Amino acid sequence: YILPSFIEHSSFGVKESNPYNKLFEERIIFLGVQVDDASANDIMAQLLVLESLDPDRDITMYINSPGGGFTSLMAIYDTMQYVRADIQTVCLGQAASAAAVLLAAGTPGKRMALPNARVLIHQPSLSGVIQGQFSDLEIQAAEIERMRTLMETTLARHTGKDAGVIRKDTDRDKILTAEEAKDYGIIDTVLEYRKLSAQ
Amino acid sequence: YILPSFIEHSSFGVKESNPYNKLFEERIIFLGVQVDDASANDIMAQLLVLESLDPDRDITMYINSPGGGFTSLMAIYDTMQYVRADIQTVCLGQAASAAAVLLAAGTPGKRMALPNARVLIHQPSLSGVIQGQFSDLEIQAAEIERMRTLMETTLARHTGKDAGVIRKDTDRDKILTAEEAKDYGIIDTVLEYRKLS
Amino acid sequence: YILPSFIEHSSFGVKESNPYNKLFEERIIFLGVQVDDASANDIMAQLLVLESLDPDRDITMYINSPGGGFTSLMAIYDTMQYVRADIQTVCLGQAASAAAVLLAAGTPGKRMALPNARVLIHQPSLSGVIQGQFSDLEIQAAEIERMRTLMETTLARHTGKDAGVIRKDTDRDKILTAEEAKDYGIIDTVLEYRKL
Amino acid sequence: YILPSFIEHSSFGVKESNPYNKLFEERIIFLGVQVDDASANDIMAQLLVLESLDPDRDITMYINSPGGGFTSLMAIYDTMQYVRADIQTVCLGQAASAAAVLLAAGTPGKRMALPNARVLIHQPSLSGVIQGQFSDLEIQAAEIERMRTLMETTLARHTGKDAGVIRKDTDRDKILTAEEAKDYGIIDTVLEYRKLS
Amino acid sequence: YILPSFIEHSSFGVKESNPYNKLFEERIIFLGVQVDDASANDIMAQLLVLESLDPDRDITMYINSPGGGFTSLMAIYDTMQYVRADIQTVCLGQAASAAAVLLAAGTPGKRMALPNARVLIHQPSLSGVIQGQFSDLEIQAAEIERMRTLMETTLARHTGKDAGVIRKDTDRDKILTAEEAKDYGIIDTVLEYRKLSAQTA
Amino acid sequence: YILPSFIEHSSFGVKESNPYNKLFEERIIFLGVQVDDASANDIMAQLLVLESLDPDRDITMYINSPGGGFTSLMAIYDTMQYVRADIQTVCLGQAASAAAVLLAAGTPGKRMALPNARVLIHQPSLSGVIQGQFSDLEIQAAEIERMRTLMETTLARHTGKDAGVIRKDTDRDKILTAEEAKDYGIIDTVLEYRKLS
Amino acid sequence: YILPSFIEHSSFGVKESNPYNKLFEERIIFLGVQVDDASANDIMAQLLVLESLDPDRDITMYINSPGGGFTSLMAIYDTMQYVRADIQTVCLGQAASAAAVLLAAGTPGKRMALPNARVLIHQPSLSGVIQGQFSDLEIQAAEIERMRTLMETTLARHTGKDAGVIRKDTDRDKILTAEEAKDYGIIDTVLEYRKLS
Amino acid sequence: SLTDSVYERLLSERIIFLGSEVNDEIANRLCAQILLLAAEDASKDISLYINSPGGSISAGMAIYDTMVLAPCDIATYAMGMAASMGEFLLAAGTKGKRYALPHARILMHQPLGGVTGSAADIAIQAEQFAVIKKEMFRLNAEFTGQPIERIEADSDRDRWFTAAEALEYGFVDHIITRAHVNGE
Amino acid sequence: MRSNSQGLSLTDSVYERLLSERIIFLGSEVNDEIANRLCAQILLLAAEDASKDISLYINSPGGSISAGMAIYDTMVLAPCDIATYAMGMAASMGEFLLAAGTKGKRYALPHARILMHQPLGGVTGSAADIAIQAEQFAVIKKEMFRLNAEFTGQPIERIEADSDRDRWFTAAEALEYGFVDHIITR
Amino acid sequence: SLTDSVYERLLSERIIFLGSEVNDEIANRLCAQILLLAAEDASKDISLYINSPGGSISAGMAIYDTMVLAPCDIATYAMGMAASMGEFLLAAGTKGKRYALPHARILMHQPLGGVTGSAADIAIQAEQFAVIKKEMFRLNAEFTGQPIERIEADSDRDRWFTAAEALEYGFVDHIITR
Repeated sequence: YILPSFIEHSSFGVKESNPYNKLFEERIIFLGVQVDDASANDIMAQLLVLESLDPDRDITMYINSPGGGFTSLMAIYDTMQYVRADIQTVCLGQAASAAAVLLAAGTPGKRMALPNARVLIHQPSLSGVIQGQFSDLEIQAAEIERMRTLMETTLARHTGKDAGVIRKDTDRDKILTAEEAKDYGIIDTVLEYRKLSAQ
Repeated sequence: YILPSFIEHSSFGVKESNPYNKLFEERIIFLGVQVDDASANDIMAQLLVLESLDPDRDITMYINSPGGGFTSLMAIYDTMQYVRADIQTVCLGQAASAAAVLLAAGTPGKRMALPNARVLIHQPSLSGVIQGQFSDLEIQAAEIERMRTLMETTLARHTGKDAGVIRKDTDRDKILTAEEAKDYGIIDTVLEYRKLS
Repeated sequence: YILPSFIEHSSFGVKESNPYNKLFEERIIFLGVQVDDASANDIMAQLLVLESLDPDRDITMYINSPGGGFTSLMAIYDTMQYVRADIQTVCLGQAASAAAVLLAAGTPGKRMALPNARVLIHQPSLSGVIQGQFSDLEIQAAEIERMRTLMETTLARHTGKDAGVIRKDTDRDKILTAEEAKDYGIIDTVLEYRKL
Repeated sequence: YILPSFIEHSSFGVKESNPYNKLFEERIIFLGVQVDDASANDIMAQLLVLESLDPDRDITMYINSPGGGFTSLMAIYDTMQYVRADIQTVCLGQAASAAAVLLAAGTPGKRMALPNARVLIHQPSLSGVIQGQFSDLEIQAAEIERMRTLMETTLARHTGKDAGVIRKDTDRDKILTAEEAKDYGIIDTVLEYRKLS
Repeated sequence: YILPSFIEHSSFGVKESNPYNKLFEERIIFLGVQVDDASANDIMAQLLVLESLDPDRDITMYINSPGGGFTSLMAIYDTMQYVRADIQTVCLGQAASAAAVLLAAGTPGKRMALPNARVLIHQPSLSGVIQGQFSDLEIQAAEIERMRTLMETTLARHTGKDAGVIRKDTDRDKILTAEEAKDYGIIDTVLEYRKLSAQTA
Repeated sequence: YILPSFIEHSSFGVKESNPYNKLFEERIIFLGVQVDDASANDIMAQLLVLESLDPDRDITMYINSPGGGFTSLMAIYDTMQYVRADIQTVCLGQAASAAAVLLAAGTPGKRMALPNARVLIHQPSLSGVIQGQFSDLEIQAAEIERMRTLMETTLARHTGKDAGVIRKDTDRDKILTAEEAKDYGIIDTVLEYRKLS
Repeated sequence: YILPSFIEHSSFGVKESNPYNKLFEERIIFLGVQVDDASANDIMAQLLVLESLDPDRDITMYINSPGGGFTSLMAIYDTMQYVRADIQTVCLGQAASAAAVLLAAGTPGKRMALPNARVLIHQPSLSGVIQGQFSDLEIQAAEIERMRTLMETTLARHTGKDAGVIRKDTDRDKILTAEEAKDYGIIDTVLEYRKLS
Repeated sequence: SLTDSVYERLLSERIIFLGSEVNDEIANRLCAQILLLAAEDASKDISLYINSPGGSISAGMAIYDTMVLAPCDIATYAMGMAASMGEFLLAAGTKGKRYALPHARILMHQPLGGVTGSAADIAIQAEQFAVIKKEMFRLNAEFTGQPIERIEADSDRDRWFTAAEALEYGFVDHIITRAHVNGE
Repeated sequence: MRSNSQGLSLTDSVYERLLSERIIFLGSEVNDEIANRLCAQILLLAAEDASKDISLYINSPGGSISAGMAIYDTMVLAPCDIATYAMGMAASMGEFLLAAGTKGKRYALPHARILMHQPLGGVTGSAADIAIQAEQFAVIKKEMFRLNAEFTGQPIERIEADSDRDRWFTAAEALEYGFVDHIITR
Repeated sequence: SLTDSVYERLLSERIIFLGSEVNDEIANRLCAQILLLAAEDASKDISLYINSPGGSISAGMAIYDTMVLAPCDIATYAMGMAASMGEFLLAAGTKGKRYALPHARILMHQPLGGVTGSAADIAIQAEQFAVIKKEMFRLNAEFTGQPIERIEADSDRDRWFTAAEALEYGFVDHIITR
C-alpha cells in the first residue's frame, strides 16, 4: 500500500518518482518477491532495458527474495550473464532458493551482502503432486534431475566449488550467514555499515 | 507486483515509459504468459500495429511462455507469417507447447535461444472432460486429430523434419536443451553471452 | 496481463496510444472475446461511432472470437448492416457460433480469413437449465425455434445457400477450414501471406 | 473488456474520448445493462445533465437491455417525460421488461427499432422469495399489484392500447419482432438499413 | 460502469467532468445508494462543502434511495438542517425508509417529487440478529425505542402530523404515491413534466 | 462510491478537489470509518501534516465513527494532544467506543456535537477468542485491565469526572444524547442549527 | 479508505501531495502495517532512496506497527544501520515484535516514544505448522534458534543489556509503557506534548 | 427404527403413506408396498394417506399405474396437503373411496419442468411437454368428471381448493368428520 | 453381544416404551416429516384402543401450517380423547395444537410458555402468481384465527389483534386466555 | 450401540445423565426418561448426573417442571461442570439431595439471547426478557435461599463457584467424599 512518491528539484525541470523508480534511475533492479514467471519476465525486461539505455554502466540487483521457480531462474540467470554490462548483486536480507543462485551469479568481485543477510540453498522442490501415467512421470523425473544437476553445475561455476560437493551440501536445506556465504564463494564481500557517525 | 517506470531525456522533450513499452518502442513483443485467447489477441494486435507503424523493419518476439491454447496458436502463427516484416524469435527461458511452435515459426535465420533455454514440445492436450452425446464427441475428436496433425504439419514445415517423425517424437512430452533444439531445427542459433568479460 | 502503449511523433503534436486504439484509429474494430451483451454494446458503440466520425470510409472488423449470445448477435448484425459504411470482415483465428455469422455478414467482396483460420457453425445452444411452468417453457421453446430459423435465414441470405440446407448442415457442430469456408460462401477470399 | 479510446483534431484544441463519450457528446445515452438502481441513477443523471447542457436539442436513447427493476423503471420514465427535450428511443437488439416500456415511452414519432430487434413484455416478476408475516406479505402483494397496474397504465398511455388488453397480453411473456412492435404501438418506425450499397 | 464524461467550452478555459460532478457544480447532491455510514459521510461532506463554497445559494438534494441505516439518518438530517443554505429535496424515483425522512426534511416549500415517485415509510428495522446477555439486549432495545420515537418525532415536526399518528401509520410498512405523499405532508409539490412538446396543455 | 469532484476559480489559477480534500484544505480531518490501525495512521499522518503546514491554526476533527481498536485510540489521542495546534472536535452523528474518547479529548472549550448526535461509551472489548497457554492469557488479561484503566483514566482527565465513576458507568454500554454528553463533560457545546430561516 | 490530498503554494510553483508524501518530503518514513516482506522492501527502498537524495540529513521513522516477520526485520535493521544518515525512531502508538527491535535500533540519543506508547517484545513465533521429515525439521529448528539468539544479540547491542537477560525477559511476551521502555534502554526520551497550552 | 416400526405396524394394517416430495425413491417404495399388499391380500382395501406437495410426474405415474393395476381397491385420504402429483394421486383413488380430511388443502396446477441444450434438443423436449400436459389433463378430467377445457384453464396457474370446494370439483368423494366418523 | 434393539436406539427405545403408554411427543419444528409420524402414531393408537386417551406432550417452536393441520384433523377425527400438555414451550402451531386438545384435557406445566402469533410465509413469483398466494394468505389467516377463537373462547377480533405480533403467555395467563384448561402442580 | 447400552444399564438403575448443551432434543429425552421412571416406580429416587455447559432456557424449564411434577424425589449430582441451566437444574434437585463432586465447578450467570426484527418486534422480545430474567432469578433465589437482589447482582456476569463455595451459597446440599 503506502509507498510514497516525491519530487526532484532541478534547473532543467521538476519530476515526480517512487523509490522503486528512483532506484531504477540508478540502474538498480529490486528483486523482492517470489520468483514466479510473471516477475521473472519483469526482471528480464528491466535488465534488457537497462543494457539498452546504457550498455557500459553497471547494473545492480538488490535481492531480498524468499525464493522461486527453477523454471524462471535460468532465464534470469542467462539474461544476467548475457547483457553487456556488469552485474552487481546485493543481498539485503534474504536470498533463498533461486535467489541464492542469482546472488552468486553476479559478476565476480561484485557480489555482496549486508552483515545479517541470510542465504539459503536447496535442491529443486516440487510441491503439488504431479499426477500421470508412469511414462509421463519418468519423463518428468528425468527433467527434474536435469534441472537439479544444472542448478549444481551453475552454482559450481560461480562459487569455484566442485558440482559433486554442491550436490552433497544442498541435499538438504543449507543456510548461510553472510560471512559463511562469503567463505562458500557465493558473495565476494560483506558490506560494512557506512553510518556517518563512524569516526 | 512492482515494475518501475522511468524517463527519457531528449531535446524534443521528455517521455515516461516502462520496460515493456520501451521494449515495444524497439519493436520487441514480449510473449510471457500462458497463451490464452485474450493474450493472443494482444500479441496479434501488437504484431499488426508494428507492421503498420513500419513495414520494413524487423519485429522481434521474446519468448518465455509455459505454454498455451492450440486454438490461439494458429492465429498468432498466421499473423506472424502474414505481416510484411521479418520476425525474429528469441527464447529467453522456456518455450513450451504452443510457444515452441511459434519460436520455430520465426523467419529462418532469425530464431534464437539463450544457452540454458528449454524448449518443450507436446501434442495437444485437453484437460477438462468434455461431456456429450457420442455424435458430438466424435466431432470433437475429429477436430482434435485435425488440430494435432496441423501442429505437426506446421512444425515439419519450419524444422525441415518429416511430419510423421514429429508425430513420433511428440507422442509423449519432449524436452530440448537450446543445443538440442538447434539440431532439431527449431532455432537457428544459440545466443552467446556478450558480457565485456 | 500487459499490453504496451507507445507514442506517435508528428509536427502537430505528440500522442500516446495502445495497439487497440491505434487499430481503432484505422477504423479497425477488434472482436475477440465471447459475444456477451456487454461486449456487443461495446462493438455497436464502436461501429456507430466510426460511422459518425466518417461515413464514407470502410470499417474493418477483426474477428477472433470463440462464440457468443444469439441475443446480442442480431443487434451487432443489424448495426453492421445498418451503418452507411462498408464492413470488411477478417477472421484472424477463430470465428465461432455467432462470430461466424458476423464474419459472413460482412459486405460482399470483403470477407476474409487468414489461411489457418477456423470457422465453426452451430445451432443456438442453451446451457443452463431454464426452469418453469410448461406454458412458460413452450413460449421459450417457440422463441428458440424462431431464433434458430432466423440464424439460418440470415446465414442463407449471405452465403447464397438455401436455408433448409444450412439447417441440415448446422444440426450438429460444423467446422470449416478457411478454404472450406470460402466454398461455403462465408468468406470471399483467403488472405495470402505478404512477407518479404 | 477492450474499449478503445481515440483523439479528435480541431482548431480549438485536441480531446481524448471513448465511443460512449463521443456518443454522449451527440446527446446519445446508451442503455445496455440490466436496469439495476445504480445504472438507473446513471441514466437519470445523464438525462438531467443533457437537458441542462442544452434544453432545446433532442436526446437519443439507444436501447439494448435484457431487462430490469420495476422500481427504477418509473424513475427513468418520469425523468424522460419530465425533461424539456424530446426523447428519441432506438432499440438496437433487445428491449426487454422495463426497457420495453421505456422504448415505448419515447416521444411519439421518434420511437424506433432496427429490423431484427426484439421487444419482450412481461408483468413484474419477483424472483427471490420474500419471507414474512402475512400482514407484511399482504402489503407487499398490494404493492406489486399497484406496480403491475401502473406498468399497464403507462404502456396503455403510450401504445394507444386499452390497459385491460395490455394486461391480457402480458399475463405471460410476450415477444415482438420489430414489425409486430410497430403494430402494437411500441415503436413508430422500423429503421431501414442505410448502407451506401 | 459506463458513465460518460464530457467537456465544457468557455472563454476562461476547457474542463472535463461527469454527470455527477456537473450536477455537483449546480449544487445538486445525488442520494442514490443505500444510506450506509460511508455514503452518509460522503453526503455530509458534500453538504458541508457546498455551504462553505457559497452559503447563500440553495442546495438541491436528488433522492432515489431504497433506504438506510437509522444511525446515519440523523447525522445527515442534522447537517441538512444545520447548514446556512436552504435545502431543496427532490424524489426522482424512490425515497424509502431513511430517505423518506430526509425527503420530508427539506426546507418547507421546497420538497418535491416526480409524479410516479414512490415514498415508503417504516419503523426502524434490524435485520441481523444481535446476540448477547439480556442486560446488553435491554440496553439495545432501549436504544432502538429511542431511535424509533426520534424518527417519529422528527417526521411529525416536518409533516405537521402528530407523532402518535405517525407511529400508528408506520407500525407496518406504508407506501405513498407522490400525490399521497403530498397529502401526508412529506413533499410540498409534485413536479409537472416540462417537455416542450406536451406544452400545448 | 459516487463522490463528486469540482473546480475552484481564482486569479492565481484553477484547482480540482473533492469534498474530503477541500475539508482538509480547511484543516478538517474526517474521522468516519472504524478506527482500525490503517485508518488511525491515516489520521495521525493528517494531524502531523496539518501541524507542520501551519502550527498556530486550529485543527478540526469531524467525527462520525461507529467505533474502534483501543490499540490505535491511544496513538491518535497522544498525537492530538501532542501537536502544537488546538484541536476542535465535532461529533456529526455518532461517536462510539474509541471515537467517544477522542471526541472528549479535544481541547477544552472546543468539543461539540450536532443536536441529534449520539455518543456511546464502553469498556474495551475483545471479540475473537484469543487461544493460548494460561501463562500467555494471564499476561493478555493483565494487558487488557491496563488498557481498560487507562481508557478510564484519560476520560476522567477530560470530563472532570472521577475514574472510579467512569468505570461504574461504562461497565456496560452507555449511550448519551448530545445534551447528556455535555452534562457528562464529553463535549462543551451542542451546536445550534445556523439555517438562515 | 479516504486519505485526502492537498496543494502547496510557493513562488516556484504549485504542487499536489498526500500526508504520506509530505511526510516523506520531510524524510519521514511511516512504518504502520504488519512487517510482511513486501512492506519491508518498501521501507528499505525508502531508506535507501532518502540516503541517496541527501546523505547528511537525518531520516525519521514513525512507528506504529503491530508486529512482523523476523525474516524481514533483519533486512530493515541492516539497512537502517547501513545508510550514512542518522535514524531517528519515534513510536507513536505501538511498536510490537519486530517493530520493537527497530524502534530500539535507531541512532542513540534519537529514539523516542509518545507518553502512552506501548512497546511489546517477544521471542520469534511461528504460527502455521511446518510439516516435514525430522531431518528437515531439525534444520528448521536450528534456524529458528539462530534467529532467536540473533534477535537477542541485536537488542542487547542497542539497549545496553546483557543478551542472556533479554532472553529471560522475552521468554514470554513483555509489555512496556513508554517510561518502562526508556528504563529498559529501548528509547532515549519520552516525548512531551508540545501543545501551545 | 422407531418411525419405521410405526409405519410398519400400519403397513400390516394395509395403511400406507405418501408424505413428501414424490421422487423416484419414494415412488418405488410405494409401488413396492402396493405390490406387496396386493400379493398378501387381493380382496382387501388399501388405504393411502397423502400429505405431499407433489413432485416428479414420471415417478407419480409409476404409482398411479401401480394403483390402477392393483387387484384391490385403493382408498385415498387427503390430509393437510395434496398438491400437484399429490392431488392427482388423491383423485386417482378408487371412485367412491376418495376422502378429504376437513382442513386439508388441494392444489391443482400445470406441470413444471425444464428446458436445455441445443435447439434441436429443445424442440423435442417441447414436443414431450405438449404430450404430457395433454395426458395429465385428460386424466384429471376423467378423475374429476370436469371437461378437459376447464381442467386446462384452471390448471394454468396455482388453483387452490378447500376440502369443500374439492368435493364439488370432483377430486374427492367424501369429507370425513367428528370422533364418530362421517362422509359426504 | 447382548441387549440391542427391543427398540433400536436408546432414545427411540424410551419414546417407544412411552408410546405403548399412549404418550406421544411433539418436540420440534413441525414439518411434514414430523407431522406424518405423529398422525401415524395417533392412527396406530386409536386402532389399538379407541376408548383410551392419548396424551400429547408439546415442546415445539411451531412450524408448517399445512403440516400442523394434518395433525389437527387427525386429532379431531380420532375416536378417543386427546390430552395436551404444554411443557417448556408451545409456540405458533405448537400453541394451536395444544389449544386443540380435547376440552377439559388441556394442560400446561407451570413454567411453560405459550406464544401466539399470525402465520408466516413467503411470496415468490410473477405478479399473477403473487396475487394468488396473497388470496390464500387471507383465507388461511382467517381460518387459523377462527379456530383459535373457537379453541380459546375469545372473540375473533381479539385473536386477530393479539396475534398481530408475537404474543407471549405464561401458564397462568394462558389459562385465563383459554388456551389451556388446567395447570398441573400437584 | 455400546455407549447407549451403558446408559441403558444405568437407566434401569434410575440414573440419568445430562451431559451436554440443553436443547429441545436433549430436554425431551430427559423429560421422557423421568416420565418413564416415575411410571415404573413412583416411590424410588431418580439420580440425575449433570455435566452440562447449559443451554436453552425454555428447554430447561421443561426438565425443571417435569422434575418438580414427578412423584418421586430427584437427586442431583454435579460432576465436572454445571453451568447456566446446568446449575439451575442442579439447584432444582430435591432439597437435601443435591450433591457436588468435589472438583466440580458451578457457573451462574444471567440469560443469553438475541434480538431480531422491527422495533415493535424488539420491544416485545425485550418485554419477555424482563419477565424471564425476573423469573429465573426468583427461582434461583428460592433454590439457594439467597435473596433475589444478590442472585441478580452475582448473575450479572459469569459467577464461578467451586464445590465448597457452591455449598455455602446454597446450590447444593452436600459434597461427596470417598
